[PDB]
Amino acid sequence: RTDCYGNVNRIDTTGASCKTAKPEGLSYCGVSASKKIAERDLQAMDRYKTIIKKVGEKLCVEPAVIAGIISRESHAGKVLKNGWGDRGNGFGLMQVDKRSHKPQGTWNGEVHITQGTTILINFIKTIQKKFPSWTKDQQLKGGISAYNAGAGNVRSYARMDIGTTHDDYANDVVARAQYYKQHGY
Ligand SMILES: CC(=O)N[C@@H]1[C@@H](O)[C@H](O[C@@H]2O[C@H](CO)[C@@H](O[C@@H]3O[C@H](CO)[C@@H](O)[C@H](O)[C@H]3NC(C)=O)[C@H](O)[C@H]2NC(C)=O)[C@@H](CO)O[C@H]1O
Repeated sequence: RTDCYGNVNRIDTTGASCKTAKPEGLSYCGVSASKKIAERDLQAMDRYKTIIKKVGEKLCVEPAVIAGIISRESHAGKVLKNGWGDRGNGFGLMQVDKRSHKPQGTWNGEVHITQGTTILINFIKTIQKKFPSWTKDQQLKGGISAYNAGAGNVRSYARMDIGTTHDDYANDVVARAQYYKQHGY
């Protein structure tokens, strides 16, 4: 149903780096920070809950992972202008990069969420093949990290996030996702 690629609750995470936390206005970093940020985005996220859940269910991926990606990428739309990110390259709640993929659908609809989730799954699969001695949950983590920096950037479990934005991509997303999971996603 939603567990084909792993369980976010089983992933170890160090959460948000200070590089992510601070700019968000917090004085502390880590797991708790990730969760506070996620909490600040819950109300806006809730506008898309049904759709997020629908896509998760359809593609067999945890909706909480989608929500965590959305929170990190666009704060659930809050920081977008007609769906575009600040540099004009990313489009939608999930910020599909126009330079690498032609964006499909409206910025906050099911088509877009599907496209973004598809890209994530493809990265999960790449990682599965690349590191077949890892546990599924570990592969999920790797996949999320690749979403940001590409699969080539994942060369190990321990340092996968070095090189992603703020050097904490997946660790942050996973922590955000753990919060969502607790809120019915
Ligand atoms: C400057 C900033 O950090 N910009 C970010 C974007 O890079 C990022 O989008 C993702 O970028 C990576 C690296 O371009 C894309 O990887 C490519 O993915 C395809 C498979 O989808 C693979 O064929 C390519 O070889 C691979 N390229 C490389 C260099 O490895 C990836 O597709 C992008 N993900 C999305 C969803 O478009 C966005 C999103 O996290 O964040 C910006 O910060």
